Amino acid sequence: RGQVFDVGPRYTNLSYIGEGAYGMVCSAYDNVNKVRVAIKKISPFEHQTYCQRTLREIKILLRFRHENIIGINDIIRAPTIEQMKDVYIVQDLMETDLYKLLKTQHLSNDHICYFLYQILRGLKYIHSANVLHRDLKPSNLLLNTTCDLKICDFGLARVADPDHDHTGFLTEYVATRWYRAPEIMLNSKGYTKSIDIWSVGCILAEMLSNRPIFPGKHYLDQLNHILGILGSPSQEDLNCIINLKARNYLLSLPHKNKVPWNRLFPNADSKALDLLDKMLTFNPHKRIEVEQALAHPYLEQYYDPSDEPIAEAPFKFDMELDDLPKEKLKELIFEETARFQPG
Ligand SMILES: O=c1ccoc2cc(O)cc(O)c12
Repeated sequence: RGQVFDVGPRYTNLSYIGEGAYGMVCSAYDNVNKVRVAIKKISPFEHQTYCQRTLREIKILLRFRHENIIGINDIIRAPTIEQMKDVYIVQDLMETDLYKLLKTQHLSNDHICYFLYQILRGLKYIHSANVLHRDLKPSNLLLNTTCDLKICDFGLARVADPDHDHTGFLTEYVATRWYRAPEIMLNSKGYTKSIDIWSVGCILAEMLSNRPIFPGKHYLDQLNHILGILGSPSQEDLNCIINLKARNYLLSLPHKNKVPWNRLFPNADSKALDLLDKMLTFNPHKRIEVEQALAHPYLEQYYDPSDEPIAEAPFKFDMELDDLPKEKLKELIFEETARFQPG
């Protein structure tokens, strides 16, 4: 989605950055703030899925205000719904992301520590709003040249719903395979906060070695990669999987002993590995919570709960947007973007 790039007179001296899952991304000079910013041209109005994700992201990002979550500084669009055919989203310029950094750069322990702190600080706010991100991974963590980290891509986000999380074995799932918690493949729809903690643990492992820890090649391969490192689940953890197809799949597998974290990550700080172990815990009920992770000894130099804000306005709104005709989705996008119009 990119050809014309008409961002009015405020933004000039445009440079192409790339394509995304919505359209085209450029940098531009903000003649009001006198800084270079990122601008995304979104052309979603042809497909239900793009419109749903666009509405979801705009609604969430306009409600959230946090240093470790990307914000929206401005939205440019036509003054009427009839003329609205693109939407331009203006954001702070972030020169890289963790995916790109990990392909070429070794991270010092101090950087791993700082990045993890920022991820968890942002996630604390998201979770305090009763929101689940559900697609945390290196490419959804933006960084600027001073190492400020901001979480992005709320296209798969949902309101937490633990009472309706249960599903059968092998239920289809959308979020990126390598960062899926084991329970997704067994009995979970990904409607609890523990699914995001698993993804952070995978990101931590990837920061330690520059390689994905569980690079499954297919849906069930993801689970087998996890079990190849964690070892076979204990009787106690298996008794928490009540659905027979999932239980009996696990019981059919050969016994595997746990691979020690220090053999996988021989150069890692021992406190980092202790926290990694608690994030990559098989049983989601025993898995560490975001605030316990912030309080872990590994992060003691940064931990400051009074400087780790929570949301004022937790979500009870609709982020499913599934039973809405495209006409109403377009109208809702128009209404959500109205605050940036001169009027
Ligand atoms: O460079 C970027 C590439 C894609 O997504 C972004 C999102 C932002 O909010 C800020 C950015 O600079 C980028």
